[PDB]
Amino acid sequence: PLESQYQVGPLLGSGGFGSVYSGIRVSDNLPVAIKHVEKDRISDWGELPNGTRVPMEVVLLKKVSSGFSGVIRLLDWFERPDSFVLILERPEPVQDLFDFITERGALQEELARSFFWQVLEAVRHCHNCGVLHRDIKDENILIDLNRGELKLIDFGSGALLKDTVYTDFDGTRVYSPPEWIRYHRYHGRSAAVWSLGILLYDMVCGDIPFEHDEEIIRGQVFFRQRVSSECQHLIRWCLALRPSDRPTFEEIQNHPWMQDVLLPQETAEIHLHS
Ligand SMILES: N[C@H]1CC[C@H](Nc2cncc(-c3cccc(/C=C/C(=O)O)c3)n2)CC1
Repeated sequence: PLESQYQVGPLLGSGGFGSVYSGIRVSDNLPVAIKHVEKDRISDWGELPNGTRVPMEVVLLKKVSSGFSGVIRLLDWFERPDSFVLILERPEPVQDLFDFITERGALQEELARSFFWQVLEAVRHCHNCGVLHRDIKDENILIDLNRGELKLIDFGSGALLKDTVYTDFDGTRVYSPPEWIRYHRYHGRSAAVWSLGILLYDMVCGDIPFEHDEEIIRGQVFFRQRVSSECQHLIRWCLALRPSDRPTFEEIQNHPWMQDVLLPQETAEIHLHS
């Protein structure tokens, strides 16, 4: 019934993907996020295992649903005449990573390492469940501030993971790889790695490396902030122009810059004041 189940709070954020509100489950006072998505704006429609038409985003969220805290959990969903309403997990207190970096600037490498590791674990969880996120970026990462735990959100641009070529894309252009800009052709995992390179640069420098198509295509990385040689190496590897020159996930997590990660709780205690 929705109205009798949730008390709607203030708008957390909005866009083409939808409008996300703070909410509370009236049942047990659980903090939730209530995301509204217009039907007219859904491009990718999905198949439920029982044969009901839902947005692909619902398909993908159910597929990644788990006790694993690295990916946002879908709690319920509703269909309305003109929209879908998604009830999502909400950590409290929380801060979106984009806002975190906007406030604090370039992150210390120990913190970036902890954050980047957790994103890698979350993205590996998605792929292992057959889900390609397609919009990995700071804005789509929430920080559980008490626990030091990160959560991937916004599966509205995602697709089922396949090993064949993707010829469609509606994620964030400044995180999209050169093969998409030039050819309108990418493969899931190597494009994901590219976006991860953009993200890591963003963490350690406080902003993204490329603004224009010409820059993405050239792939020349300039460091505006002091960044260790190992981190620079990892970033430049992720941002290899040829998709096949990019590291696998295993290679990223075995990289020397990635050793001795802090646990999330240690991360909270040292860097999040907790
Ligand atoms: N692309 C979106 C735009 C709204 C942004 N705003 C915020 C800010 N603070 C918290 C949240 C939030 C809290 C709980 C769940 C979610 C999930 C959103 C989603 O899956 O789309 C999002 N969302 C998040 C990224």
